[PDB]
Amino acid sequence: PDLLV
Amino acid sequence: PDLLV
Amino acid sequence: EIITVTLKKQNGMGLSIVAAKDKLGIYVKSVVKGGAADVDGRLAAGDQLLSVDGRSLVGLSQERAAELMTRTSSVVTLEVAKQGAI
Amino acid sequence: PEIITVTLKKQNGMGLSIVAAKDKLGIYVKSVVKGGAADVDGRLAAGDQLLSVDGRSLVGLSQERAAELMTRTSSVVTLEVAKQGAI
Repeated sequence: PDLLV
Repeated sequence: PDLLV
Repeated sequence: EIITVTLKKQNGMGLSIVAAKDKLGIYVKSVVKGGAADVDGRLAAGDQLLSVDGRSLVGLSQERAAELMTRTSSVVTLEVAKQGAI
Repeated sequence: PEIITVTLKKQNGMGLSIVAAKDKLGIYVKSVVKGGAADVDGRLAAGDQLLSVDGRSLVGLSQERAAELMTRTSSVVTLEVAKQGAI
């Protein structure tokens, strides 16, 4: 699980 | 390389 | 070890483009994983980008197309020919 | 060929893929997005720990909470970074 910022 | 838009 | 980095945010559709040939055409070389075009799911490698916000992308270089596709607002409208090689 | 009209809202940001890991949680750079603001700046790299955003600590919080704080920001954001935070 990863996010883009 | 790449040309990114 | 501990540095201070200040960043100015930037825009992008998440598309790698190439120009190819009676006139030039702008094609999707690659769709960037996780980018706006990838999350939208409609664009794919091989598609031709016919225009940006009503302005034609035919008969111009990669760099000129990039200049036009980056000088726009947060939301951009593309006309696309699915698998542009006819 | 099939001719369709695709409208996209560009992803506006720093160009950083983040992950939360542990002891308190910590926010780490999983990947630096090619061509993004962090890549053009050249200082950030995968494995670095983002210690804070504009004076607000990024320690002890989830990926989503860090993303809420890092996107809430104005066009220009200031990060405190621990180079290769896996120390």
